[PDB]
Amino acid sequence: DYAVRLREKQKLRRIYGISERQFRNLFEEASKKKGVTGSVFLGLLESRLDNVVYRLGFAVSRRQARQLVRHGHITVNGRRVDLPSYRVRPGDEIAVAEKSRNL
Amino acid sequence: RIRITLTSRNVKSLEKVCADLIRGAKEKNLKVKGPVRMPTKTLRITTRKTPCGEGSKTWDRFQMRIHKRLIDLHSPSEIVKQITSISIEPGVEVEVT
Amino acid sequence: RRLNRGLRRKQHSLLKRLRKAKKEAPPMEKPEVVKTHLRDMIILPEMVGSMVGVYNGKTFNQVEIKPEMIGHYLGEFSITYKPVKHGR
Amino acid sequence: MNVLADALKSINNAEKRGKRQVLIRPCSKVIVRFLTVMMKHGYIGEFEIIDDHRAGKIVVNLTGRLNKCGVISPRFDVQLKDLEKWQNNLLPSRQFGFIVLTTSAGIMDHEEARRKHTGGKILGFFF
Amino acid sequence: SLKDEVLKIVPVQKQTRAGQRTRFKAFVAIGDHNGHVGLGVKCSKEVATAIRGAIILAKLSIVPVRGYWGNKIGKPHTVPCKVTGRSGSVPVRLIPAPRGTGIVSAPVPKKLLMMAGIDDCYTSARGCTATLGNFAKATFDAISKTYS
Amino acid sequence: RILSGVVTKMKMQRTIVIRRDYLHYIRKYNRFEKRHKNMSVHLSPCFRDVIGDIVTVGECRPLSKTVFNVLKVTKA
Amino acid sequence: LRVLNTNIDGRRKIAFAITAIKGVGRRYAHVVLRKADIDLTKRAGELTEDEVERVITIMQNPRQYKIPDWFLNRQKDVKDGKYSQVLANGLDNKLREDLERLKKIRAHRGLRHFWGLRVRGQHTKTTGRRGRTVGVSKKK
Amino acid sequence: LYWSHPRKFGQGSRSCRVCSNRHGLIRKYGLNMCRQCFRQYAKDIGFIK
Amino acid sequence: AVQISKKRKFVADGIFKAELNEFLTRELAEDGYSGVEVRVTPTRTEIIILATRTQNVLGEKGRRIRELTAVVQKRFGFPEGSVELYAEKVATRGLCAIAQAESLRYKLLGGLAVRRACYGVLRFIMESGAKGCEVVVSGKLRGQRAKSMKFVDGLMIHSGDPVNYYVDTAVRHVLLRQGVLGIKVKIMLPWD
Repeated sequence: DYAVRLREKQKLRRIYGISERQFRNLFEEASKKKGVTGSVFLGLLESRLDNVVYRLGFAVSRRQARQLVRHGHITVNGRRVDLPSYRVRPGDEIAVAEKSRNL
Repeated sequence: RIRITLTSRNVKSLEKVCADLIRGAKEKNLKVKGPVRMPTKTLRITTRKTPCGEGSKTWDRFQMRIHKRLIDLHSPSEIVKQITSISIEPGVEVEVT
Repeated sequence: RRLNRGLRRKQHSLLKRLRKAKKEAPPMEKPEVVKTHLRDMIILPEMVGSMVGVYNGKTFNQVEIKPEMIGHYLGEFSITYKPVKHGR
Repeated sequence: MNVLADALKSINNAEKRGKRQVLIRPCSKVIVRFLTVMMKHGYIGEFEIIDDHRAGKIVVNLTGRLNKCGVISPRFDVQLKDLEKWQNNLLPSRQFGFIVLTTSAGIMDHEEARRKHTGGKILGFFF
Repeated sequence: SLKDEVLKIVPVQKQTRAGQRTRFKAFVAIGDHNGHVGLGVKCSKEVATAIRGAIILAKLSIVPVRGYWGNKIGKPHTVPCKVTGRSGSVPVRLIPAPRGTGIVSAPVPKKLLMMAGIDDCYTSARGCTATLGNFAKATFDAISKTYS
Repeated sequence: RILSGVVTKMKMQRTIVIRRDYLHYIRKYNRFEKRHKNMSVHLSPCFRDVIGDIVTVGECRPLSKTVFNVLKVTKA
Repeated sequence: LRVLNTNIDGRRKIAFAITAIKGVGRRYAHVVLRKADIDLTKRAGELTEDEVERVITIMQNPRQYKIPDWFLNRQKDVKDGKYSQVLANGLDNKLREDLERLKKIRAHRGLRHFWGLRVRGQHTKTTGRRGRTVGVSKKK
Repeated sequence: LYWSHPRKFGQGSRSCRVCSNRHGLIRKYGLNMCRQCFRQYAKDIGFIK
Repeated sequence: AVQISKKRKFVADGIFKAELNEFLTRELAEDGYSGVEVRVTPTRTEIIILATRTQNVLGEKGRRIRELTAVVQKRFGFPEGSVELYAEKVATRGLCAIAQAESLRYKLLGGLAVRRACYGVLRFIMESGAKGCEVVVSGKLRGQRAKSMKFVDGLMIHSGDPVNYYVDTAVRHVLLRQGVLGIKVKIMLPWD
């Protein structure tokens, strides 16, 4: 049963390509908040900047998305953000760097 | 005046064969002496199982019952014609004198 | 060697013949050479003084039998195998 | 044993056996009050006081409604807010059963006490 | 259809003057995960034969567990109430729990509970004997007692 | 402040024993526990108004080294 | 009666008594009596002085030790003679003296005689077998 | 001749064919090392008990 | 062996039949050697080897069978005995113990699960007729500590008691790195 639970964690985590430490802390946060933890946890992971960039199609894969954000290719509401961990909130506009647009 | 000595390991093979030898010969000439059973010799053979042998006690034991039959024929070559023509059992060895 | 019991001597022509040779005359005359096959025989004092010829595989060799030699088996004086000793 | 505990034990068992009725010998006012609560709750049918010219007797009509019931000892006092802890210990099944508590207002179910904002002492449980 | 989980298989021996005679025991749980569960324990000279016999035996005994139904109490991945059953020296305690809890129990009650289709419960083995066989019987006995 | 206690000893300048009674703090425990202390209340100057009476003691400028003054008897 | 050496048979049938002489045994005993014309059945004491003479004369003069026997072959049967005794003195002294003489001293021939191994000097590897046979090799 | 045990002469000491011991040579077998070698592998060369 | 007796040379024919069997048992083993019948006349032997795998006997385009007859003639009939030869196939090897042992042996040589190999083989010989069957592998199964695996179906255990049950018997050896495994196989045919 443990193996089952363990693998499931590993799977969900590996998709996001997030470390155990960060993965765990997010989990704890999701668990703290009101609302079903399972959904909320997914919501927070989905809120990662790198993920959103990935979701937008700016990047082919999540890893590539991470690199893009790291390189400063991505912007949030104008100011550029380098943190793949950055938490996008509703209403934020996530665009490609003007400079980077001709990459 | 020909004596037929039929011998065989298997009784049935002989009974069959000897019977033919009588019936055929019955026509060509005399009636024949009539198949006679004759006593059966029993052979006990102990032979080394392996060719090395040489006293090696590997000699397995085998016994062969050898059955016999007389049905002596006393009469002419036509009778002989009947024999050469038809043959059957391989189980039986025929001795014609 | 291994004596066993009764150091054997082939009666053969040899033992019987030997005593008779001594008896043949008063202790004196002995037949010159007595060819024998009995390589196996054990030398006995009677034999001493005589000259039995022993067979190699090949031939018969004259062996004067002495009192010192008594006990040695006949033959043993007659070597079968030729050693290979040649010039250099 | 104490009268209330005794009454609750008998009812519990007779209920278990499947008996239609039970007679509870000591018939204290407290017992009757306790019974009324169980009745309102649908745990038991009709019951009546029989005058023996002694303690009295209670004839209780068993419904087959009760899974189990008993006295809670000691009768712990409870605040208006304090009930939840007790429901966990006394009612093994969530969403089932009631706690019968005695308040200055009178004997009643915990649920009524709570609506009332009254604390009290816990007499028994039924589920 | 039914899924079969192999709870455990043991080698079990029996000493005799002649020598030890081994046989095999297998515990098998079979369940729909729709509230249908079956436990079977069958022994045989051969392991496979035992396991097969076990599954067949399990299907033979099924208990209705849990369900989502309208205008009634739903029992969504959990059990209607808390119960404790003592079989032999072994007690077993089952308590209902909210979603997300998972099945917290040792093996034995877990395997039974999972095949039961129960997703969230808090359990506790207790009493004198840890004995899995006795514990399993107790869990089964407990599951039976439950009513909605 | 104001205290209530029992007059333990009439013989001498008077004294009152103030007692506190409390239920044990943790439940499953109902030990009724008593605690007490003695204050030398000047029972009174010479009224000798107050053994066995349960009086109230009030804080006062010091009447005596030991003492609080006896405010009034709750009950004999 | 002292028929031979310091030999004295007695109180028994003569044919049996004659056996007592180291030189003679029933084969010889029967012969001497037959040639003697004396009834064997007669007890030695019973014998007649004349008979004692005839017997004594033939036994003494006609016998001694004869040609030595070869190893047992188809020939004369063997007379027993486990240990030395007095026969016609010639037998005992002659055979014993010769074999003993060499034998008494260290002489190899003497040893061979003790051993019963060939005296001639033949190998004992091969023939000269008359005696114990060959043993078997043991597991190595 | 061959049958005659004595040999006027023989060219080569030979050795047995199988192994090579010089003594125990038999012209027939060629097992010079020994007759023993021949005896062991009776099967090897057609010969009868 | 069917032949008319002969008081004079029973010795010769019986040794000869035995001598022929000797080669046939060794040289033809990987074939399913299931029986060698022999018949005789004056200076002519029939000999038929029954085999599951005829082609193994014959050889490619019938080369080996030719070797057999010639080599066999050397054993006896120095003057033209002109011993014949034949090869009939045995219908269904599942019935032949000898073959069955080989099947199991082969698998274990390969490294198959012995337990499985036993069960399947006991199944197949049972599947094609047979009153009963049994297989026993010994040696060190799976290269673990030594034991013997069983498996049986139908009459077998009981059938051993009846004499003239006519149970086909076979054995195969098995070369492994680990060591040999004997395989024995019993097939219960009708009592007759």
